[PDB]
Amino acid sequence: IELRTYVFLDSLQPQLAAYMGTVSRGFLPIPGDSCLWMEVSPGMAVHRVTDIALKASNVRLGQMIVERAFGSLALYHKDQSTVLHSGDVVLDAIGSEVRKRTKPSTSWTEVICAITPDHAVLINRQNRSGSMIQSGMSMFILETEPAGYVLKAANEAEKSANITIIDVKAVGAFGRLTLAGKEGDVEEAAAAAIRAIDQISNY
Amino acid sequence: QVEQIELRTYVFLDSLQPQLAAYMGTVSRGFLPIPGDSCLWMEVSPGMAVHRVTDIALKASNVRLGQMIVERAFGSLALYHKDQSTVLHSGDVVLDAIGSEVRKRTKPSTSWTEVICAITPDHAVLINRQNRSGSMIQSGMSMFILETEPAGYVLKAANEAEKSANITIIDVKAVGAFGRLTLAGKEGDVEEAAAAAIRAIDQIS
Amino acid sequence: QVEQIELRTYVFLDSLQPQLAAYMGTVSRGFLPIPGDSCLWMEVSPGMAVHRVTDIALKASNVRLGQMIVERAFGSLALYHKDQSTVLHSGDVVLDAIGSEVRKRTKPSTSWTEVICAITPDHAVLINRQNRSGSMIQSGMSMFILETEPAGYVLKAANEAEKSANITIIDVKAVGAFGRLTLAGKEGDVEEAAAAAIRAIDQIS
Amino acid sequence: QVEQIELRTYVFLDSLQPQLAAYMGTVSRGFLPIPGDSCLWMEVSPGMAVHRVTDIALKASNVRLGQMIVERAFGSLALYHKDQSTVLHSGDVVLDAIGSEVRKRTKPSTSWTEVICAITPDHAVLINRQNRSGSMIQSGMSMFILETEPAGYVLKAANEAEKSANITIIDVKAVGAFGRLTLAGKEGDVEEAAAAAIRAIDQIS
Amino acid sequence: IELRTYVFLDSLQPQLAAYMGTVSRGFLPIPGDSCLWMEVSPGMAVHRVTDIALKASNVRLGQMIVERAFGSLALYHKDQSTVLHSGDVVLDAIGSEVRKRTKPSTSWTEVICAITPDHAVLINRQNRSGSMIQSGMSMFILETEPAGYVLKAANEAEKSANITIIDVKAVGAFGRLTLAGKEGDVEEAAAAAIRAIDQISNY
Amino acid sequence: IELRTYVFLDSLQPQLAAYMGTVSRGFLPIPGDSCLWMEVSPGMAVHRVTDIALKASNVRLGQMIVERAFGSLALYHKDQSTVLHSGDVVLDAIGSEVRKRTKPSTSWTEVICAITPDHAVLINRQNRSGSMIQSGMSMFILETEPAGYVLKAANEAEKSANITIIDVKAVGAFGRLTLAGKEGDVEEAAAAAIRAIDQISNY
Repeated sequence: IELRTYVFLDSLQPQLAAYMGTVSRGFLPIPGDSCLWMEVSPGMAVHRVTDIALKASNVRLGQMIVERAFGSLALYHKDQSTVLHSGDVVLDAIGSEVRKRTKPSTSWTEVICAITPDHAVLINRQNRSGSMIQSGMSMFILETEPAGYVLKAANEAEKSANITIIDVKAVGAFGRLTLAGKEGDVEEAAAAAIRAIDQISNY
Repeated sequence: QVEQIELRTYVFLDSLQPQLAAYMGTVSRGFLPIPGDSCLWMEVSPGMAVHRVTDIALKASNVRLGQMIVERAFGSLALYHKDQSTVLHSGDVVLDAIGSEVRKRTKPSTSWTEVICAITPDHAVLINRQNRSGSMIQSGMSMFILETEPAGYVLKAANEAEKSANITIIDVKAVGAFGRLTLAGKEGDVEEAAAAAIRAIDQIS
Repeated sequence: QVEQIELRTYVFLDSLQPQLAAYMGTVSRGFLPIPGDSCLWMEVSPGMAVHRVTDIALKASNVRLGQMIVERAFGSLALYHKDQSTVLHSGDVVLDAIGSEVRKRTKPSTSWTEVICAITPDHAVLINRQNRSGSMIQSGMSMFILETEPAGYVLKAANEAEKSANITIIDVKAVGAFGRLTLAGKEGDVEEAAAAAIRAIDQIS
Repeated sequence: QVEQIELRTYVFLDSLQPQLAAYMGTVSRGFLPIPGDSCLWMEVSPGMAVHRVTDIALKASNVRLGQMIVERAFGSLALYHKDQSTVLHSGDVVLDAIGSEVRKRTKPSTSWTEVICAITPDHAVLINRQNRSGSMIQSGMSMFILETEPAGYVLKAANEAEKSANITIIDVKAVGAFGRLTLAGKEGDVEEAAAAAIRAIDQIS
Repeated sequence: IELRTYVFLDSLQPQLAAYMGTVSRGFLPIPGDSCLWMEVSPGMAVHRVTDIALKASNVRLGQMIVERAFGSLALYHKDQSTVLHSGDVVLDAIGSEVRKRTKPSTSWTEVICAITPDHAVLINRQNRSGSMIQSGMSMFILETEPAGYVLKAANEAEKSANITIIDVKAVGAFGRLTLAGKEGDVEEAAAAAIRAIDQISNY
Repeated sequence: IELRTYVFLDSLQPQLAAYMGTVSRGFLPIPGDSCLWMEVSPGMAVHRVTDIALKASNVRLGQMIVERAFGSLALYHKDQSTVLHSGDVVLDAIGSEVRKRTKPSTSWTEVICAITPDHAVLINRQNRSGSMIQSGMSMFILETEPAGYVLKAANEAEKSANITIIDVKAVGAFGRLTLAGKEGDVEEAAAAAIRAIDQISNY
């Protein structure tokens, strides 16, 4: 069982936790809670991995995707120590470490300004779990592989600017991140999302 | 016949605010509105008697059918257009046909209104997983709620409240037994949006 | 007990027409009907008292449970079978058990009926995005609508109207507070299907 | 104001049984319960007046908001916690705020109750395709049903019935006009779970 | 940004516009309106492409699919000129033309007659946005790559016969088209759908 | 048209038929009925295959998946003869036989015991059409290719033990099977599911 992804979030920002509070089909997150995202292979082995992590401590399970190529899942708990413990118990159980993860890589990233009404409606109707985007409101879009690392980009984005979380897809082969706001805030938050990706790209 | 067609709601909006415009475009089944467009909501009973009210409003104007839906018992629609005179003209014709006027409407009966300060984390994430088509709500954030009946009247309070303060539209359900309007933001910011919503319903009685 | 079991609807169809057969198979949760099959719709209250009515109809016949569902307040079912005598036999047994007969049913109260000629383009596409399980409607096309109560009675008008003219079944919702029946086609073709639907409900009073 | 807030349901469960615990976690929109956790269901009207009842229960205790939802007309919630005293403490505070007590609740009016032995194959598979969030039902299997009002009271009968016998929870819908509770198992096993459910509702009158 | 698909429809036939009026998660079509379908790569670049097209003229946005392999979208407007202008502004913005599109190709096509009741129900229940098919009613099925060109086949089909639009999948790597009616109308409409595909296959 | 999968079930066990009674978007199964699952290629050819099978006898159609890689479908009828006849009429129509099917192969299989509450909720909420799993309840998970053969494993599992059917995914490139119960019943049913797979692996 190899480690394809591994991303720890010190503290879920307000809008970040609120978003994953919507999508999560299990235990719900809260602002301040630590989070642990992990993809592995085979994907069916994520059931065994879910058992171990929950057996290790008081961590809770929020998400659990199970494909054949790989399986993802997220853990929540206010205390960073509790979540990090279960995380290191899973790796020490599958002969793996944090750096054995697959290095992230950006494939697309841009800032479209003054979005039109029509564009905003399709952004708001097609599988959106974030907030509403308005016309005249810029937007930052990002794609990454492995997909999990998009969460790291979203947490630093809000932590470093006043923008609006519109959507955060972290499940699958690739990921997606949509933000919005005045061009100033969106460009300062966009450069912060990519900077967060460059940190993992240097391990 | 055309006399048994009750007129639950009849609200007009001179100009759709940004948030309420993008929200309507998200939850509507008709043609999406463009921010600043005039609107004309209308609810009636029997539920599917809105088919004649729609046919008349469209035949008699250049307005687009922004919304049409037949609730369990009732049925509502919404007409959009940039020209105010165009929207209102549609309403004039439909009123002449069914034999009615503006003041023959079911006046807004506010069934609930309050403001909860510092919404707990649990309370917040719960509202987010509530078939939410608007924006998210956050913990520590103050919230304002306004239930009414008919449901189509909270559309007016949602608009004039947004004009008054830069709040966050969580959900504006104007179709159903009751119309529920939920906002959010900072305590002071929400107390201003709330007052604006009170007069919206109170200036119709 | 078995006496408090109201009998909202009790309609029988000698033979399911093509369009109404494929439509029922699309929206039903039971075994799909084959065109030409006999049907027996039954609505009751309390909502989930239909469990005993179903158990009896199946135990006492070779009929298949084509539909069973418990609406918010009410609950309906549908029995299918090629043999007419088989379907009717099920109904005979269930009536003996609950202590009732054919004429102890809630007679159809038509709450709305009309025909709109040349449906505008906006009005048409709107009806298409209305949780539509039937066929599409087109602009310029004429439409006929028939709301009633109980809802299970528009199933009879939908069938006999289809027999009368080659129209287009948009939606036949027989479950709910009200039963809504929507057709379409050419003006003259729809005026014939409409008349047939009027007598379907009027020959039950 | 706080006086117009009707108290439809007010049930407490000392300990959530296995099946009813995993089921609640499946259909709830809040924080999932852990088997053995105390619960406190509460329904009110107007529908979205549950926002103040929730805010108070959470502010005044360490309980998690297991559920919150605004039905068409009503609105319910559920508080979970391992400590019984913690859950009950939340209820004490909310009662003091709205000006009410335990015995000012809308007593359970059982609208339907029965037991169907040897459920036919058609009847079974039909219940399975009924927006089912619980376990499956099988043919030949005996079933027990219990509809009531308010709907939030079948949560008590579902728990004490599960304690009495090792049955199968099909569906426990506590939100809506009516509360429907469906079980299953062997004839004798179900007749014991049924009796336990009768006293659950009858010891509240 | 390469052009994978490009298909302009002179005038949406009655049943065609009615179908895309249902599926579209944005602005709705109308009989007579012109339509412009376009797939490109990367798929995330379709957001930038949506911005440009809507900025070019009074065209409206009806659909917008966004994958990683490629991104699709549809534009509507009564006037053919308005839609064609925005279309040529997008290509001149991404260094591309109409003929640089990927040539269509059929992988499957047949006419099954006298469909059975059971078959019709699964056709009507499994993700159908068209009209109902009846038993005793023939059926034409078609598959194409790129997927977008299936719209060109559907528009000519109804324009050349009296059949029934049952479904039209144009999003993804491949497309699908289901028709129905008396064998005569379905075979005359089927040969017209394939003929429309052969026109693009000769560019 | 090649045969990718072929699996005949003598008699749908109680919980098996009850499960496929939920998922099937067509005619519904019943305990005792025989079932016939078949995947082929191209997937669009499954429409032609559906027509033939239903034309051959009184068999009914319950499922019909139609991809491009391959198309699946299931047939139901109390009498084993009726279902087997239509099955052999389809193969004799596409120049194929039972043994020309693709041999099954296991990629994953384990028994996790004493599942935790959090794990059970995500198992119960994420696309489950079976029954509820409880905490303290073991679980058997299996994956197979071709996907169709998972049904053969589920039928023998219940037929050979007292467990709980939680989910049975048989559509797609691969399949999945989730069971639960006391470790004793789950391990005796797990060894029976794999044994059923080994029978087809020896043809």
